[PDB]
Amino acid sequence: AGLPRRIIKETQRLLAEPVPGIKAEPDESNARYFHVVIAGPQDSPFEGGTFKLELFLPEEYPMAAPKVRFMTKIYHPNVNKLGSICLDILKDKWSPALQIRTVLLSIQALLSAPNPDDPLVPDVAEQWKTNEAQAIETARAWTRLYAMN
Amino acid sequence: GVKVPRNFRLLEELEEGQKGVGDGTVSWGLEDDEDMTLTRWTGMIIGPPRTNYENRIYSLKVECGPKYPEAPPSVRFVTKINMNGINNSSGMVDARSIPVLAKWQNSYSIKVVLQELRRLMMSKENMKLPQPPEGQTYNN
Repeated sequence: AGLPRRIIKETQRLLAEPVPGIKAEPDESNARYFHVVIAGPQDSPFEGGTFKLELFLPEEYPMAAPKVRFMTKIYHPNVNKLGSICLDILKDKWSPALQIRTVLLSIQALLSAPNPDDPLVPDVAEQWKTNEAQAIETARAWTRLYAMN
Repeated sequence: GVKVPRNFRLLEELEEGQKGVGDGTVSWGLEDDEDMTLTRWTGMIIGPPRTNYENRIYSLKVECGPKYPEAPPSVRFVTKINMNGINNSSGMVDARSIPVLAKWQNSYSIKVVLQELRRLMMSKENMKLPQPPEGQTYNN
């Protein structure tokens, strides 16, 4: 009975040792499901905003990648309209050696360094590619509209 | 007994909807492509052959509430239909009258609901019902 040791430990390490700029709460019903809040990274157009992310550890974790998705609307060339995140280590570059902590920091790093060149989304990426100044201003606008409460 | 949370289950359903299933006689997708809550879906059923529904495309609204898939979704036809279990003035599907809804299980999905409604269109008690003119829709 119970969760695998690794999941017990990783569930727990969060609460004893939160990542800088990230908070997590356990779901009230599902022991593999977490409600995360990521602070917009320093010096990004997301700074000052807070972004909800949901995380789920599937049956085959850690052989299988954790699943994550934004639940706050965000203007970013690597996050789609439904919050899905294009990040290599979430698919095909996942490895069991990686930990939840490192996944979350990698998502923070994505917010800190958008990649319009290899974009989810081509609408937003095209804007980020061709009018980056406007795209950054729009990212700030959406932070004001959606990530301040 | 590892439960997949609502939002991740609905993402699986979104992907399956995009890929399509079977012979394509039912289909489903999100009503609003920006709805991060994945709550409101459009369903489509092709009326089955050799029934009075034949050669008609039915549009439906399927709502997956906060407890889906532990709880069944709510379903209503937008396209007008005369069919047992469907309120003939509003299009609302009466869960008690549709076995997949009345006996919902958390293994079911939007696909299963639409396939059930299409199967029920073939029943002796539905296949002969005279239908409204094609194309009409309910209010709201």
